[PDB]
Amino acid sequence: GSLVCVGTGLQLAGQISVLSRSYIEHADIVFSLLPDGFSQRWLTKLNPNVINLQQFFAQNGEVKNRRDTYEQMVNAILDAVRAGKKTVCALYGHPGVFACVSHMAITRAKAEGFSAKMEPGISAEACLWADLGIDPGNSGHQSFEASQFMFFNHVPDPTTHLLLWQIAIAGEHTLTQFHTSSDRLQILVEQLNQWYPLDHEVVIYEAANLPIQAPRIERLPLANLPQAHLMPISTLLIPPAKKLEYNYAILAKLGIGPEDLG
Amino acid sequence: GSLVCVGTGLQLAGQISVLSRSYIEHADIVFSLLPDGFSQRWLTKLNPNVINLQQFFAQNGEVKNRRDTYEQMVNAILDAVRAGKKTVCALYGHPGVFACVSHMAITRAKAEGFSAKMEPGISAEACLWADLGIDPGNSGHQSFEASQFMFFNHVPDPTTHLLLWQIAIAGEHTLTQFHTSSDRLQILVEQLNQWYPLDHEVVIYEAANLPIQAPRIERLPLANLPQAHLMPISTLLIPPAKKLEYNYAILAKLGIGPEDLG
Amino acid sequence: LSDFFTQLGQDAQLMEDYKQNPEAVMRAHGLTDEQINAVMTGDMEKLKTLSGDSSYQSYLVISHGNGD
Amino acid sequence: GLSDFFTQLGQDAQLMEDYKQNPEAVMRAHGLTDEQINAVMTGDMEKLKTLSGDSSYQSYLVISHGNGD
Repeated sequence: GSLVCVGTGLQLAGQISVLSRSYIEHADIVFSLLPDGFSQRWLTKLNPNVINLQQFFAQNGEVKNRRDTYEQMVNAILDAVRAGKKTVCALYGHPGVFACVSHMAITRAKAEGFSAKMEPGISAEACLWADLGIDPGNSGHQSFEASQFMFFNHVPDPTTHLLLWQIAIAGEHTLTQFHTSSDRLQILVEQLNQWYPLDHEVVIYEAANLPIQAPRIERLPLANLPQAHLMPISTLLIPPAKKLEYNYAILAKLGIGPEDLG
Repeated sequence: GSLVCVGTGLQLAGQISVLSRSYIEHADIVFSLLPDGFSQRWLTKLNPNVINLQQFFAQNGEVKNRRDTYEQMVNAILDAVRAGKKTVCALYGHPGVFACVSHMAITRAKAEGFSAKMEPGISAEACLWADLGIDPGNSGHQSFEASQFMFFNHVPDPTTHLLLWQIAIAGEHTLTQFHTSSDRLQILVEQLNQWYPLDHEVVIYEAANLPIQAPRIERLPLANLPQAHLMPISTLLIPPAKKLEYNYAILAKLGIGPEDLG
Repeated sequence: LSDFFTQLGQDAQLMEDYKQNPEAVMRAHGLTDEQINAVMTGDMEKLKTLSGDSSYQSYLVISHGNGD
Repeated sequence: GLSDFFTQLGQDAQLMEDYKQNPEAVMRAHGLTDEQINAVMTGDMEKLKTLSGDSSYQSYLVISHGNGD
């Protein structure tokens, strides 16, 4: 048995890598986590032997910690590998970007003596740079999970493009609800106000999943975030609050100044 | 005329999107910037109408500001679009990630009334998460261009995975040399020592371009960076210097403590 | 509907035909007036209705911010 | 023959999984010389480019700078 984890990207059918599609084609069995029924149908036509990982999230209002959902997904993947199957895990986006299940399954598979690897894919952030026409190198980039930004000590550089992922569950500490509350988002706004003014323009971004669909690019003042319509897939982009300033200390050690910059 | 900018990913032939390959296939003309002659041959077999953008870098020891190279690349692309050609720009990686030519060409094309868009691709950072088994969500992620970190005021969060891109030209202020010096990298080490101890293990990462090739994953103490062999494609990964610590301030506003986290 | 979206996502020729004339391309691939209306108003929920997925359930959060 | 093999191997998951099982057997079966196989097993990318006749071709892959506006 063996494991390869691939990404399908965000867009239906066309955003998967040529090699990653060939892995899906030739797999004994595929474990899928895909955005919609169009994507599910496309996959099933590629390879009919598919187990849908969606079944492991809480059903019908059940209280279930997402840590247990993820453990159950990893165990299901590993059961196929342990049985001797040439196993592919086909996740949306990039299988290792804000996605624990593939990293955990590859760690466990290697520890049990099986061949396991991860093929990179096109993530929501890769779609954002393209859709917004932003280079993360322009003034640099920072990414945090929104709840981790609230629960632990993180300090953003306000010259950079800042991304808070999973903004829809920001401050949902139980890992048992699918969305947060407007009061939790108001506390996030107050926290961000240490670096960003309340009238600072921010962007709610959602990558499109269908070729006929435009991405969501909603611009609003930070103050208005707790009243905004958010979906599990939403990411909050916080553009720079300040322009780049000259690092005189280091320029002097280099024996140059601003006027010497090419 | 029209412009679509695509990425080819880092690996030969297999890391391009299904859709992005189809755009190259059906283009009137392709402007290429690819890692090697194997990639160039693969492209030429896909579409024989190729102009190689490599020609616009300084040749034979010429002194040329890279800003001029990039202008000349953008102008070449736009001349095909202005002539009426259905134009594709095929860059390695992601065409908009630490890559100015495609964003500039798309801005200019839109301003002159032509249809222009960018298709996301698999970048070197996407390859790194897969190769190192690191999720940027785990403790967060920050990316800066190494020289921009030295020349302007950037403050890293030392709980995150920190990436310094283009580390091989760190401090090369003229934009006319292809690599920096040992003394420039020693100044970067002293600068980073504000947040990272001198014995802090860092990683020199290079994504593989050929399917028979292993990525470069070189672990060394930060102090040893200025003696390291670096190539233009090298990225410096600086893993966390500190574990995540509880944000008691925000937990108190949420009315919870660490013991309440799911 | 599904066959059309799958072809359109993968085929740059059809994508560039579609972007020139969305309604003409959709009509030629058999999409109903209601389906085309759903596309032109960006109503992804009604498109899923019209493709009949017996509400296919799709939560795509695969990480958390609680550490450990 | 080098370039044809690498292009197939990079795109085809079946050949990739055959290759990873037995690199030398797969490379011999696709006609690679003893020197080419040696270059692959030692990770000498420069010699492979020599042997394909390509590296001579100039590849600088920096498409951005850190000097601002």
